[PDB]
Amino acid sequence: GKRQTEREKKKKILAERRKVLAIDHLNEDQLREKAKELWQSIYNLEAEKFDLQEKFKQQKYEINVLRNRINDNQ
Amino acid sequence: ISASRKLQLKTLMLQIAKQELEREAEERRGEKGRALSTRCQPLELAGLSFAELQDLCRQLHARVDKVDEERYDVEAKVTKNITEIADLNQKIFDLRGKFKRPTLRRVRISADAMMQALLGARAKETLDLRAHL
Amino acid sequence: AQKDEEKMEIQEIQLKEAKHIAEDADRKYEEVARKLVIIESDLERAEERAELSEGKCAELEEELKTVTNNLKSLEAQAEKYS
Amino acid sequence: AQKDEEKMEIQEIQLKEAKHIAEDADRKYEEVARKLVIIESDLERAEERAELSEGKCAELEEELKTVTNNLKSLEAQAEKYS
Amino acid sequence: DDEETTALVCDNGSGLVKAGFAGDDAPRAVFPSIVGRPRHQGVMVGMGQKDSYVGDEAQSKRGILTLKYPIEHGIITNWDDMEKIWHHTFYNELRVAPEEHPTLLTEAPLNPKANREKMTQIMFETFNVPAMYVAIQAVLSLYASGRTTGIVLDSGDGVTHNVPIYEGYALPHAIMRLDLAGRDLTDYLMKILTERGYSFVTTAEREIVRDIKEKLCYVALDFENEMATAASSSSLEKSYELPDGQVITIGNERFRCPETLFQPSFIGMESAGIHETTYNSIMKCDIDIRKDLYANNVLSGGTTMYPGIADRMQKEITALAPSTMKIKIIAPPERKYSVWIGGSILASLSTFQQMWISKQEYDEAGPSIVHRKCF
Amino acid sequence: DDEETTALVCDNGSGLVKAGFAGDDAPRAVFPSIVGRPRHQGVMVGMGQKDSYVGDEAQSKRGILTLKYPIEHGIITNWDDMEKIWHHTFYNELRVAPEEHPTLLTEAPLNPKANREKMTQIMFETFNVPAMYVAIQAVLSLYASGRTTGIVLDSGDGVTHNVPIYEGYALPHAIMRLDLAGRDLTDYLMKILTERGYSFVTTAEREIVRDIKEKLCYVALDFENEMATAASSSSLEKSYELPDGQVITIGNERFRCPETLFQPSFIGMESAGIHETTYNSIMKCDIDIRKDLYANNVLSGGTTMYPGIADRMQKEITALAPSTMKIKIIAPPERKYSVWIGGSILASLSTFQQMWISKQEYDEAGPSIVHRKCF
Amino acid sequence: DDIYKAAVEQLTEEQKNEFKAAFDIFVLGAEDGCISTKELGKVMRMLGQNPTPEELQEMIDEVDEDGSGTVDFDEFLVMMVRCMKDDSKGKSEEELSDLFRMFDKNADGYIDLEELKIMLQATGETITEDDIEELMKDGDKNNDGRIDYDEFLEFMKGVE
Ligand SMILES: Nc1ncnc2c1ncn2[C@@H]1O[C@H](COP(=O)(O)OP(=O)(O)O)[C@@H](O)[C@H]1O
Ligand SMILES: Nc1ncnc2c1ncn2[C@@H]1O[C@H](COP(=O)(O)OP(=O)(O)O)[C@@H](O)[C@H]1O
Ligand SMILES: [Mg+2]
Ligand SMILES: [Mg+2]
Repeated sequence: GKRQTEREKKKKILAERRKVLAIDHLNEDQLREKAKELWQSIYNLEAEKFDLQEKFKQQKYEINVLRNRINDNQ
Repeated sequence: ISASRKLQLKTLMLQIAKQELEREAEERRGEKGRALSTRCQPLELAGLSFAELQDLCRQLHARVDKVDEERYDVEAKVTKNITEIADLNQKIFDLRGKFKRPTLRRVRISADAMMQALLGARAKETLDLRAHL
Repeated sequence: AQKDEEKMEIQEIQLKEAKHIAEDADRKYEEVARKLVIIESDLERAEERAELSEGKCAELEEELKTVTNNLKSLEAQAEKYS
Repeated sequence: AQKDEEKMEIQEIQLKEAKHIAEDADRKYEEVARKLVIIESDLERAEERAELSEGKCAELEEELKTVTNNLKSLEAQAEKYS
Repeated sequence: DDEETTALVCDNGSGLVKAGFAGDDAPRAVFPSIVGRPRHQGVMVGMGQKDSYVGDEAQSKRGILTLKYPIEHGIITNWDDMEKIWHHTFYNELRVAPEEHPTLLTEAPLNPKANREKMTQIMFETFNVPAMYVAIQAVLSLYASGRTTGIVLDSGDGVTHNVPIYEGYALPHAIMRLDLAGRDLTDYLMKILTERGYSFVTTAEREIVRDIKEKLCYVALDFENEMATAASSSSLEKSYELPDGQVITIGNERFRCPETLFQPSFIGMESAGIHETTYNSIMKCDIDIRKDLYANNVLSGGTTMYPGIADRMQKEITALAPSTMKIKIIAPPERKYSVWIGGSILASLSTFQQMWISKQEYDEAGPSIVHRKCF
Repeated sequence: DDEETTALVCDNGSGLVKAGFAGDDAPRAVFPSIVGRPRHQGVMVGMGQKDSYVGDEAQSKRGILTLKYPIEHGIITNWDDMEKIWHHTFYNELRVAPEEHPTLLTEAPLNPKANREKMTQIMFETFNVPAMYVAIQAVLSLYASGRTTGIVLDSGDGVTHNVPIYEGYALPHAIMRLDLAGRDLTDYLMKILTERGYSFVTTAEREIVRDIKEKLCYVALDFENEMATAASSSSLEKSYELPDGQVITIGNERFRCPETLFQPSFIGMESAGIHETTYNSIMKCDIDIRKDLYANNVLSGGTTMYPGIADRMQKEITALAPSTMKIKIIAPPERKYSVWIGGSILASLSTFQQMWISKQEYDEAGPSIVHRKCF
Repeated sequence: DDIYKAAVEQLTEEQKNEFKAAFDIFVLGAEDGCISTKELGKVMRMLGQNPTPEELQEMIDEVDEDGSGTVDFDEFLVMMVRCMKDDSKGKSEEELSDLFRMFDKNADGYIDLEELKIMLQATGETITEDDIEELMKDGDKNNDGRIDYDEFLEFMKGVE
């Protein structure tokens, strides 16, 4: 049944293997740089998510096309 | 029917399609920027001391964890459906174009004008006979 | 004169090859003619029979609809009987 | 030597005629091959659609049989309960 | 449709996965639950050969696969394959992402806890559904009949269980679960076919024997008379064409395969047939609700589709039961999908809308939430 | 063409070596694979007499040579001569140095390992190719037909083998290799010609008998009727002019020579004909892919070019097979070069571009690399 | 309209070699450069080019209606360069698919005639007899009442 790999991967990426960050223990310049780096990471993550959404729309178009072709020919 | 409409038609269709594609790309980029601003607002650069910056960074790190789990979910999803896209594209090729894949070929280009070996054989025989004397 | 005779022999062999080409072309062409005709006849017959089957299938659809309705009626009667 | 030159030129024109006949046969061959490929593809499609129709007819026939028999039994039972 | 949110009524089953949106009449996609890896080597390059064909795709390439069911007897023995089956069901047969749809799985009675807990953990972590609920496969079949009482015999393909219910109050001490089902009948048919010369061994040929069983076998009204008749005349021998020709003729194997249901001693099982475990399940109930259970005996599940079973079972129970009670056997024509129709009805109810196991509840109590109040 | 690098699709065969660059329609150079040393003394001085004429040059001086094929039955029995043939093929018939071109040899099924290992060792050490790959001669013939299933009967000149394939998954347990082929038919024809008075003995006259077989022989649709007709009328006697005059008349030797294919008892072989080894090869396959193999029977190889074989074989298989299945025999007009066309197609694929046995890999594991993953 | 004829006006030696070959086969010098369309098609089959008879029959049905068989040079060379396959890969399949799904607004697995007509009218091209019913005639192969991406390719395969 052997689903421990999938759950382990998702959970570890969620909690352990994520970019674990301690942010409130740095100097003024260091804290500013860390905040800017995290802000860049957040904005790039949201950009990546939007790109994945656009790819999801493209996949929906492709799935509809494939279903239509199959129904027409079968 | 006129054989003149095809070239101009395909050029104009290509140009209109390219204009539509760049319009869609710019629309996607602008809507991406607007949505990104909505999900995470921009920061300020005036009047912040160390403590308020620290609090802002704590809120930003909580948002970092939130967007990290969101991105991990959507990234696993996109990986699985990109694999699905590849699998189904290969399936469609195996279904419809499985016979057209070996059909696209470059043949009938050699033997049509390759009858000049007999001349070489005749020249060789004549050379041997002439070399005899 | 000897050079001319050599030329003649070359022309002879080339004529031989040409007639050989002619014969093989004719043979293959007749073969493909046979295959063409057989394929065409069989295609015609297959299309005909398939359409026949399609018609029979539609008739079966209608029959099944009739039977379904009548079964609904009998079921209602039986349950009220119960 | 003069006679041989005569025969040489005659065989020469004959060889040119031979080459032209060869090219004509070649074109005919390509053409007939094209035709045969097309018709065979049509044969494939015709056979496959025939098979689909036949299978569907079979399935509908069986379902009709089953439902009809059930309806008949329930009709007998309706009389019984009368 | 439009706004709003519809529920996914999946029904894992064992042998056929039936799924579809809540509120319809029939499941949208029904396909065998088999996952078969290829077993030969493979020489063509670039053919696009996958590593595992699941669902109905592996019933067409079964000539070079080794099909293996991921659900043995109700319980799930191979979790990776079951996850693959669920992923296929959601994404390719329904094409609806699970992030936006509640799910209603079904589970046999008296199953191991770990199976149910792992099922809910998968549904909440991998597919990440909003809320899922697990229901006993017999209560749904009772929903579909439009009754509220009755004792339902749900003889699936994995396991046959017999849950009596009265006035909506289930009787937990009277559930009789028996592990003889369609799969054992397929194996027994494959074993008695060898008495004529036909040998089916490969896991792919089990599907052919299953088709033979579905299309030809029937339940005899009286066993000894049929055995005597088939041994003298030849009016029973029905022929069947294999997937390659060489028609076969089935003699008295026709009614001997499904007879195992009423005499489990044929396959060496000790227990009593489905005709006597129903009577025992009734007799464990209280003395005042036995008449209603006698009158509302319900059949469900695929294996109860044999032609002539609703009469044999009634004759047997009438023999066992007291002479005064009336014995009636409800056998709706939509028997196979009865559980799923009931599931759709249950998911479409307004009163049921607050029984789902919401995700925040799972986050607070872990997978063991399913055994709690949200059953 | 230009930059880039094209592959050499060589095909050793046994009787005709066919070679050419990948991506074309027909092999560039086709010539018999014979190496013949002179046998007489030789008195003219300075005539420039070589010590061994190979390829098509020894089919013109065959009057004073002793031609000997270096490949007996698929296997290679004389490695020096085979090396000479390869050297000629690369340098004089194609004029491309092998240092800058991948090669794709072909090999019959079920051949000795040492033959294949020696072949790869030669190609990597003597000719020093960049990378070479060895492929089974039947999969290519299946490529050329544009199919992906089907059972291919590749009756070459050395050995006749019958490889069934389904959905790209070859069935290694159903390959039936039989050693009757064109060469044995040539010997049998040369042996039955002696019944009219014509005696061919010299190894040079075997070529004349081969030409007679190619130009005159045909496969009879029904053997006994033809034997009866040829013994009464004289409508079959076709004449043929030897390389020196003295025309000969072939009577019922016309259809008796290629009949050996369907009755290998004529040349004393025990096994069954090519009409029954195909049916046996099918029956070893699984029960669910027999219909597809019946419908997609493919013919290839030179010896299957006899006029009227695609009908005799279909009649025989239809007699053997069950009456319901449809028997279809694919006989493309480009039968002789089918293997090489398939080889060109396979070498032109992008997916195949990483399957070559790169030279560094051979340096690390020795010649035994061919049996490993890079098959 | 402009591609083949413009290329003729800037003719290259690459094709001019075959042009002069066909010239010396046809024109003996000091002639009208006739090259009759029947003879044009016959020799196009003869002269080792691609001998596709469809273009030859189109040329016969198109020109030499004057009754003399004379063929002008411009259209002769246009049809000579059109007998070959003259296209650049028909753009990219992924590119054109994205372009057409941007053209496709219904998104029901196909595309209807209205969007295709809107795109054609947005191209802004002149109208001739090859319009109105030629598109309907060519696209209605299986007559599904629609023109999908596959049908859009079937109409004018090789879209440059
Ligand atoms: N028409 C039929 N006649 C006889 N047996 C059937 C028929 N249809 C299905 N079966 C048997 O029932 C099984 C399917 O049962 P099903 O109700 O799908 O099980 P599950 O409860 O797992 O869904 C099949 O394996 C088959 O053996
Ligand atoms: N047109 C033909 N008719 C009959 N037999 C032929 C014909 N052409 C070739 N053969 C036989 O086939 C043999 C050539 O087979 P081939 O396919 O070249 O073998 P390989 O597989 O070694 O290449 C020749 O020896 C000849 O006996
Ligand atoms: Mg069930
Ligand atoms: Mg071969």
